[PDB]
Amino acid sequence: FYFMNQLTYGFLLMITLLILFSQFFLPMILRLYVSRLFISKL
Amino acid sequence: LTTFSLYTIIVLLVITSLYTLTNNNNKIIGSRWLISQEAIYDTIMNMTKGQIGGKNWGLYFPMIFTLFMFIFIANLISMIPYSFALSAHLVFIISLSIVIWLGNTILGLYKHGWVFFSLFVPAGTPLPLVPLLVIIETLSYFARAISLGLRLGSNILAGHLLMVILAGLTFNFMLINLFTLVFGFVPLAMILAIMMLEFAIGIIQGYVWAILTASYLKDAVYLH
Amino acid sequence: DESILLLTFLGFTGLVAKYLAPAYKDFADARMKKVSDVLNASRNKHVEAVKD
Amino acid sequence: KIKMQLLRTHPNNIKLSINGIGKDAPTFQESALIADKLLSVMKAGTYPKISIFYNDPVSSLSFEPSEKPIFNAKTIEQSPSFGKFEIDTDANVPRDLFEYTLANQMLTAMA
Amino acid sequence: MLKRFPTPILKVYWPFFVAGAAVYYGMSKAADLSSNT
Amino acid sequence: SAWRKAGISYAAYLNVAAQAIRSSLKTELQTASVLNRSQTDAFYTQYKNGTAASEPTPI
Amino acid sequence: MQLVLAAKYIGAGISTIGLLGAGIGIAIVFAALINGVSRNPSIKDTVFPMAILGFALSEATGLFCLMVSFLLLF
Amino acid sequence: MQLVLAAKYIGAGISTIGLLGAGIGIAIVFAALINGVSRNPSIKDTVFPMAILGFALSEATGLFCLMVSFLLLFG
Amino acid sequence: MQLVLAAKYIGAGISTIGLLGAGIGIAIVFAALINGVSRNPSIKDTVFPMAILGFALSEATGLFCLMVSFLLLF
Amino acid sequence: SSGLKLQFALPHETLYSGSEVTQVNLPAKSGRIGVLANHVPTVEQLLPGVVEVMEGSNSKKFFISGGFATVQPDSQLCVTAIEAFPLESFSQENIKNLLAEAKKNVSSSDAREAAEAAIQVEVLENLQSVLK
Amino acid sequence: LQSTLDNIQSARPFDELTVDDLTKIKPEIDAKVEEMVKKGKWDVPGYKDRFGNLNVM
Repeated sequence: FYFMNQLTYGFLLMITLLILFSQFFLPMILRLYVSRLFISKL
Repeated sequence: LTTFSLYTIIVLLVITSLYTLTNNNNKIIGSRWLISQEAIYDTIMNMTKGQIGGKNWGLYFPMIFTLFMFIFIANLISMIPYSFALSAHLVFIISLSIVIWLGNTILGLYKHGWVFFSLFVPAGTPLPLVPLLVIIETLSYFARAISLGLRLGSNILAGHLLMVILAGLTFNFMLINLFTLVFGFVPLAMILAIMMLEFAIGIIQGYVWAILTASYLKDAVYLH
Repeated sequence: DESILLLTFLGFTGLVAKYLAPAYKDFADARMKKVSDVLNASRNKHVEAVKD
Repeated sequence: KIKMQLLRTHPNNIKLSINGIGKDAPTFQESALIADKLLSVMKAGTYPKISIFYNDPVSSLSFEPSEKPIFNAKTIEQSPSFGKFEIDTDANVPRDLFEYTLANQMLTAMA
Repeated sequence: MLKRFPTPILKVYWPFFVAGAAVYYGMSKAADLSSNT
Repeated sequence: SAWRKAGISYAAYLNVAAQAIRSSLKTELQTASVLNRSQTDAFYTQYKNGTAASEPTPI
Repeated sequence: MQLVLAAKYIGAGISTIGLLGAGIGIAIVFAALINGVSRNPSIKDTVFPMAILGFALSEATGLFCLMVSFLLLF
Repeated sequence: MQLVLAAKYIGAGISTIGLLGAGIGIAIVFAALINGVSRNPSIKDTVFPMAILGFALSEATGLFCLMVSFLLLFG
Repeated sequence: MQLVLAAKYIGAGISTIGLLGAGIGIAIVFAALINGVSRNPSIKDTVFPMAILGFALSEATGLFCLMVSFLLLF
Repeated sequence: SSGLKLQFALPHETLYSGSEVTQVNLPAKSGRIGVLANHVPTVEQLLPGVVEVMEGSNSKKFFISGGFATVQPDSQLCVTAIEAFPLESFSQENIKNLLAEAKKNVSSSDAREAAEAAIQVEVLENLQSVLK
Repeated sequence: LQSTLDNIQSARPFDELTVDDLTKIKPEIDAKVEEMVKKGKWDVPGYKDRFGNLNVM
């Protein structure tokens, strides 16, 4: 019955997580990497 | 309203609960709740660098992360007993796999056009079996598609249902005569080991998903 | 019925709080002390590079 | 000459003395034959540690007495860098490589 | 909160969204053809 | 065949191989250098703990 | 009609031993893993996930067969 | 209904030798264990926990066999 | 009901041949035991307890199998 | 690197020393092994047989009286043996058979002589492959 | 340089500095991070030597 329900809300969360992780949650850690290496290299 | 859509809400709330409240005020030192996603970042980084090996390899490094974490989180939620099946809907997971495989095909066909079907001749062969290796590659070309989802959720359909039925076994173990209370501990430790294996069928199955689609992205972007 | 599974989960979390959390404590502490050590040592090193 | 040195000061230690060497530059036959005589009558395989003392010409007007150790075959499996090399378990390769090491090290010592 | 970075999601990840739309429309055909069971 | 069990050690095994290849030499090119390689004149005297002696045997 | 549920139950019976391929399979991987670390102790991290990775490849295939039992069980 | 539990009992009979890979499986792991301590004497403290890893969730698969043979017997 | 005890009996028949794998397995254990002690005389009764340990709780599977055969008689 | 560094060594004269090479073929206890550019680090005792050295040029064929092949982990293969051999000149059946029957006669003597006699029997019957 | 030494002695909050303050003291930080995401070189070179990869594999 609820293939549309599970599928549509899952795809909406898929688009949400892709754009979300990409814009926020990966480069917020990459800033930690670049900051640590920029302190260590000076 | 859907309890499964509520489960997706719980997924997004825990994903907020992995970085935001984790980060003690944007500190360099990288505290104990942040070491988790630090190690996850590095074990996906060192994975897909050496997997696809592209000069432009990190461009698909986001998606392999977000295809991992959804499967990594949705197989740490139904581990709690009083829950409903999240990842055990094979329709949804195999639908996701079909989306992934078809996106791989569209990506490679836009990159290569006609020569994307150069994958069907992998290695040198004599003449009379050149198309045969094509055929059961084409027969394996959508077998690449269908099995990948049909693995994992069917694991999870074998996962939690297992912890259903054996619970009923221990429910049908302890309503016969009182001598069932003596040395009736080893089914409890057996279902304990079942949950031990169930964390494996969450975590390592998610990493299996990630590593196989890493190989699939390498084959789809670069021709052999 | 399903309370047996939560009982197994309570025993498992008792084993986790017995066994895993001090090991992850030692692991995170070792990584933390190593990062703080190298991060402080680079600063003291280029302090002495200024002093040179 | 080193026999008449060490027999004068320690006649209890010396158990074998090779004589008849320095008439030519020695070949592999003599050194290999002495390598067989060490493992036929002296039983060097029981010995944990073996050292060869040779005379090392650093240059023409300089010289050197030098120690050169001989690792026995039991030690080779105890080597931290040993399992990198694929060796057989079914061919006794340390049990022969030890004798070959003794052969060429004593040949380098003589020549 | 979290510093927003404009990371390329549309000029990189179009075909998987395209395939998601295609599977949604094929699922429309399926759940209009196989919901009379 | 069981020379490791019955006969020679491995260096001596290849030494007997060396004398066999030098014995099956071409008699045109069996030079004086190869015959120098097979000139065994070393003598061994197994001294004892009391600085005793055996006779010098040609190895 | 009185047979089809009994037939599904014997079908759950015959569909069981396919986890035998699991029972052999993961075995040799750990066997190889011991031979992975016996002759080379300082490479074990290299193979410590890479063995167990294949574990989840084989285990799940064993965990194929009996869930095909279970939906044949129901 | 005179036949269904009988067929369940024979189904539990044929669902019994699926733990065949139990009786081989864990055993041959120990085989390499006896190899691994043989050709490497100072590795035992290394190998036996990992090996008992390769014990436990290698034999529990065989447990699956008899729990099928326990449930189709009873439930 | 005259059929079901006969089915129990032939079920006890088919639930018996699982000792195949235990008999092969403990044999492979002793096989690697002899092959590991012949290449290592110095370490024999350090390993032999762990060998008989793996022997014992490898044969416990076939023990479980024939007691399942006994209760399927019952 | 591509190719291989070969270091062939004899107690009187080392023939090759750091030469770049493509293929070597050499007799070990596990059988006749060919080694190419990279290889597993491996120590192979060398039964007396034939070693063939193929380069960018052709393959030179040697009879060899035994020794050790050793693959240094930077893919540098060294061979440490005793005797060299030309194309075919150094061996003749008149010296082989007439001595070989005497060696088989020595193989029925006392033990130390008979063992070395049997070794020389095996080496001459290996030289029969060079007779080819 | 004496003033830099005196500033260096009293202003090292080395276990509690915020990376937002590092972005505030260097827009080179955000410039390299943003260019690194735009090119996609998610590998940070020169990092693994002094700072461990720390992962499971």
